[PDB]
Amino acid sequence: KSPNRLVVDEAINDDNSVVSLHPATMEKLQLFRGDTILIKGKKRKDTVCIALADETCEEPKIRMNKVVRSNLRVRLGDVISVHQCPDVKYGKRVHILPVDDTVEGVTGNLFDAYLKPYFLEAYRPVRKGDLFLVRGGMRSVEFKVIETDPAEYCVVAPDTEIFCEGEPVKREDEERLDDVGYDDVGGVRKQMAQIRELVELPLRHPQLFKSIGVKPPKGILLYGPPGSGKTLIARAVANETGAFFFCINGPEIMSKLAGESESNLRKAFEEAEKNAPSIIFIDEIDSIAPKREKTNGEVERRIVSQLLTLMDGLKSRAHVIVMGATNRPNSIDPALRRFGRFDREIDIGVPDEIGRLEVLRIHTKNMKLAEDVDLERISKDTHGYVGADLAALCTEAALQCIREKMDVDDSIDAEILNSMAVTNEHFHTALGNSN
Amino acid sequence: DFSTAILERKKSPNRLVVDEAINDDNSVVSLHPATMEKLQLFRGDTILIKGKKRKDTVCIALADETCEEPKIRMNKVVRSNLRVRLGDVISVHQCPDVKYGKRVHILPVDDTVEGVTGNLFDAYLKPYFLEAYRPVRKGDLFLVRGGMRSVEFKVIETDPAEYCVVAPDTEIFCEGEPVKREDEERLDDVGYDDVGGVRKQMAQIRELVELPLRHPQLFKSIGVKPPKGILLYGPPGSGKTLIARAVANETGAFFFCINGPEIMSKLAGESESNLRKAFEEAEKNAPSIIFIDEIDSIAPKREKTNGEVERRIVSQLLTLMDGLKSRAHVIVMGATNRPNSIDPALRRFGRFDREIDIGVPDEIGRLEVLRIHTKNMKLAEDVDLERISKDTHGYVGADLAALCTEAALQCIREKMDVIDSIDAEILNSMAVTNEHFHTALGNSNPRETV
Amino acid sequence: KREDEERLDDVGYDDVGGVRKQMAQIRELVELPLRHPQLFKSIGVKPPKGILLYGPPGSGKTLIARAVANETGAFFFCINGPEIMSKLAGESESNLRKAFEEAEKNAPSIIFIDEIDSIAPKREKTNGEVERRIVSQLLTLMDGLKSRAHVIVMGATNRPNSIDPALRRFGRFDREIDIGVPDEIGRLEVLR
Amino acid sequence: IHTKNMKLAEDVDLERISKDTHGYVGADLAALCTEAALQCIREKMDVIDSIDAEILNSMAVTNEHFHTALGNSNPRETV
Ligand SMILES: Nc1ncnc2c1ncn2[C@@H]1O[C@H](COP(=O)(O)OP(=O)(O)O)[C@@H](O)[C@H]1O
Ligand SMILES: Nc1ncnc2c1ncn2[C@@H]1O[C@H](COP(=O)(O)OP(=O)(O)O)[C@@H](O)[C@H]1O
Ligand SMILES: Nc1ncnc2c1ncn2[C@@H]1O[C@H](COP(=O)(O)OP(=O)(O)O)[C@@H](O)[C@H]1O
Repeated sequence: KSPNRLVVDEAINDDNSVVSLHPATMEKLQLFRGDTILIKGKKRKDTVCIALADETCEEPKIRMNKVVRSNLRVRLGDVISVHQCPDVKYGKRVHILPVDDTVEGVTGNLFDAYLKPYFLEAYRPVRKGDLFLVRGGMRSVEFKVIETDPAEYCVVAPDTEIFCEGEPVKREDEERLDDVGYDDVGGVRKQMAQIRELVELPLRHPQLFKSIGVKPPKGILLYGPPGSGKTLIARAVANETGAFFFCINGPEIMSKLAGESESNLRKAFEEAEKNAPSIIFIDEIDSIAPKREKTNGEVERRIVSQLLTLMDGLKSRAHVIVMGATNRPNSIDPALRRFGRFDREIDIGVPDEIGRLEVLRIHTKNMKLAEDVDLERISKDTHGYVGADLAALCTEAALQCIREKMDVDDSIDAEILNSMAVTNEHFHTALGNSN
Repeated sequence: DFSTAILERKKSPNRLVVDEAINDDNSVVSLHPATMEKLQLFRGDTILIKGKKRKDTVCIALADETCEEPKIRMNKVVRSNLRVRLGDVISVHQCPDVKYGKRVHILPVDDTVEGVTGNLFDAYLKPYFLEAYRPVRKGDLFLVRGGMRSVEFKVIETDPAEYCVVAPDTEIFCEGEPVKREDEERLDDVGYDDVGGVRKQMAQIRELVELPLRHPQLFKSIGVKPPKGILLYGPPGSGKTLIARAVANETGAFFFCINGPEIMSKLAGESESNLRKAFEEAEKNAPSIIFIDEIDSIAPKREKTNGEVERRIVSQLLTLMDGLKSRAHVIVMGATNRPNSIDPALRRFGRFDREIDIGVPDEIGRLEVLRIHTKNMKLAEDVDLERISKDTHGYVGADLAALCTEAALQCIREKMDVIDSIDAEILNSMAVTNEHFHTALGNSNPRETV
Repeated sequence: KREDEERLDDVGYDDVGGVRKQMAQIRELVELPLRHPQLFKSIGVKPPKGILLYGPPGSGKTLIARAVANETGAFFFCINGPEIMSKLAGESESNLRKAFEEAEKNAPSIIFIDEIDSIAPKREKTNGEVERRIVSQLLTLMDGLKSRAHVIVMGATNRPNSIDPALRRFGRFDREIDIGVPDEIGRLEVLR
Repeated sequence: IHTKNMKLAEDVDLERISKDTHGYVGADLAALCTEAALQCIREKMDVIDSIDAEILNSMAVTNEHFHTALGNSNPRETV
């Protein structure tokens, strides 16, 4: 099968049209830099991308963003086959329409706001049926390639007509491109790699441990202050693995009646086993299962014990990974840290200057920023900030930009939103109104 | 415009509606002779059909005067191999490059071969392809019947590549560990072809459910609110649960099953919490079908309610039905063998508006049911399913289904002595005789007045 | 002292008289699922689960059940109508579940529900709220039981017409055996 | 009342329907209109996908659609 069969790895550069390969691999497959290649994925889907040389890319691997991955019906770690296509001719005309659930509330023409600066002197390969994401104007719009001339695939050149007449397309059997991924979690590089190593094998290759006599981890405890991205990391891991995501919420369980909280707790574990490979995320795990001395309620002790037995009763053959999250690790019941329950513990602290800059880049993706904007300087100033603190600073600087730039019905055009830039003055005003 | 001309010309005689097959063959699709004349296709010709999720298959096209001009008759296997359902639109295309197979690699699906032993080729694939010249496409899944069960197989590879016709000179490779099921439902799942003796009742249910469940966005433009609740009536074992599962599978609707005793077995308050959560899940995963089995266990008449918390559950069901909107895309199906014991408040407009009576099957209807539960069975020439239907007067669907399973066991005991454990090639060879059906009739436990 | 061998005085088919035809019927239904349980894994045929034994008190319904279990080597769990109904509210259903759970764990098994009319009587004869909760618990336990579990449930009652009709449904108590009063020949067998 | 937003054919006789629908209440008659409306949607419109306003406003419910709705309906006064 080798060498055309390669392993799917993360992209350094987020471009919907570019895939990165090792220069020795491209030499073996006789592909030059800038050449358009045809990649074949799962569910009989395929796409066309620009192949680029990368020394940091592993020889048997391929670097590609979430858009390329979704268009190939693959996930990180899966295998695709790269093929060369000489039929790649420039586009005469392409029919592109948006996805209705990504244009809710959006007004004006989407060509001048999104598609025009997207394809401009980029010479993007385009294949019929593909879906791509364009960022700008405080949001991101998903677009489907309805038709291409010449048929099946073409390169969108400056002489290519981009036809956009028609009602937005409805979503079909393919997940949102705006869904949480590893590219949306910043400042936790080491912690993310640790979690990924523990979960990727049991969730991506569950049948593998049927042959091996090794039982993998079940429970993971995420530690860290509120808004440090514990919920985010869990959703990111579940989306990136294709694992079924069930979310248990500490207060949600504890708000229910006596007996109803237990019934909900067992039904949550039951559903995860049924839809496995799964990830059970217990948010605010200290609401349920706190220390024996701290809580004195009779039915409360019954819930802590219910959680422990549900963890014990869970088998490695069930293919369910339970993720607990708390900002109070020392308030949590020590019986949960037992072997067979929450064996491993990951501490997601406060992000450093570098980590904060990463987080700031994430929540400015769909935002037009001025040259006067220094995200490096903001990260230098925002010392005690967590992921949510930095995310809130961006949203505040965004709505400060909306008020300051726009005056005078309430539905604002996409072309106008995409043009307004957030300044250093908007970020300074947001910093002053934040603690 | 260019792309506008493409989309508006999607009214070509090459675009047809998916209808049911009269003859159950995984390789044959039926079309109207005037449609094949328009599409320049001859009887016996192999055609390429393209469906949904960029999936396609190759079938033998056959002329049928009973087939509608804008429709196409295809079985559940062909339907699934195209990622389509009855009522959907596919496009038929000319297939002139179908060369005979050099070699095909075929493997079964694990969940269909649980407990099965011996060579699957001599038992299933060999009589399946024999002088049939079956078109075969890579990635396809098909069903083979015999030996008291049905095995699902996957087409792993074809030579020549992608598609070929399995001829007598084609090598069939079927060795290795069974494949694991991935993103595809079981071909043995209950469908309209598994429900017999209720032709008129099935057509009625289908008309009421197919539009709201297959085209839910259609009633957003139209100001017409469709039915929500349907009451199925009929004696125990008349296929009420079956019809519900068949309708849900055939529509792709999410199937949530509420069971009368299951709800009533729970504590006070737990039964209503479960009842709410059932309706909530259906709305979340809609288009959905809520099936309330033994609806008379929950919601009986106010006279028959001899409990305080019991009347609280009847009222909970009524408000859940009232609280359900057309915009939710959920159809509630209730089933009872005691229509007169059910609370009359359920029959109100906005709750259970329509009622379908699934009675006892007649001679014709019983023969249909007998054909269904002998699908995976080898029958002798001495067997006369027409004569069994003539005798089994007053038998419901379950009574006839039990008669087949008993005649099947009577055949296992009578023909097989000491094996231990049976393998597929021996199970596929043993035939159920008229003597086995006579013995099953002698030990059976099965009325209609004006 | 006894070691790894059952009592030779244990009840067997040779201890049940006057029910020749009924015994042969029960034996045909139970022997294949209980003696060859792995056989129905290859065959796509699902065998019977529930059997209702009918007959006056002291006609050997409990005896037939113990005889069948001993002769097959099946694990015998005995549920007693009054024993379940003597327990508190909630304790009766917990016991009822645990009985079905133990039988599945130690399968091939035979659950024998004696005086099945004490539990699960007709909906008219149920003059209690928690009583109707037990009838419903039994029906769902029968429905929740799979063929793959290798458990056969045997119910016994002297009042077949007082029993809830929902038990006779396909998937619960599919087959019914009437063990009447023995005739001259049958009585001589019992006397021997 | 329940044909207000519906295009009706000249072949439609609401006077004759009222003559036949003896023992029908308000809801029974309202359901007969909605059923005749759906019977018209299925019979007139083939494959669209989703219908637009100018085409919906043009399709007329016929006496045949009301006859078909009457045939599948589920509807007494003594001294
Ligand atoms: N590392 C991070 N990178 C990006 N966004 C972050 C990060 N940490 C927190 N956020 C954002 O802050 C918000 C609140 O954090 P959340 O997901 O609830 O985690 P936690 O459980 O630690 O509070 C979310 O919208 C999340 O996207
Ligand atoms: N109309 C029928 N056609 C074919 N098989 C039937 C039919 N009715 C019943 N059966 C068979 O007998 C069984 C009877 O169970 P069920 O569908 O629950 O009946 P009901 O819900 O009417 O009590 C079904 O599972 C099916 O295998
Ligand atoms: N058919 C029979 N043959 C022999 N002894 C019998 C028979 N029926 C009853 N007996 C004896 O009388 C007793 C009656 O009890 P039992 O088996 O519980 O009857 P049932 O369950 O029908 O009420 C048995 O323990 C057994 O010793």
